[PDB]
Amino acid sequence: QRTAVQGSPTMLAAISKQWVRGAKVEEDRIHPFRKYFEELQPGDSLLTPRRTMTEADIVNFA
Amino acid sequence: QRTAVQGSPTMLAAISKQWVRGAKVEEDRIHPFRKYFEELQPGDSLLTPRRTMTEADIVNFA
Repeated sequence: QRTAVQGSPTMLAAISKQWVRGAKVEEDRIHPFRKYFEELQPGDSLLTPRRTMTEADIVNFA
Repeated sequence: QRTAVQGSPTMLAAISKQWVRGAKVEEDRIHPFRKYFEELQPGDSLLTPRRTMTEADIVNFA
């Protein structure tokens, strides 16, 4: 049976067992790529540091 | 008073309250540069990943 489910992204992520855009994440202090499959959970999230784009980057990449 | 202290590097590190070459270290799963001063301890240690040197690296650095 096909069923449309409306709600907040967090509820939809819980219902789906998959993370969706806008849903609550959980940050760990351990980088996610160091976790094994069984330790990973949908929504485990990492905010990386920043990189400022320069004209040098355009020239070097081209 | 000046005193020579002989022993294993681990003992000397304990006596000194400073890490010395050859002494026991301790690893954390948290990068040491993320710790504040009070959380840091002499001997907190990090093994980094590897980088293979190539001829390209010599040319680029020169």
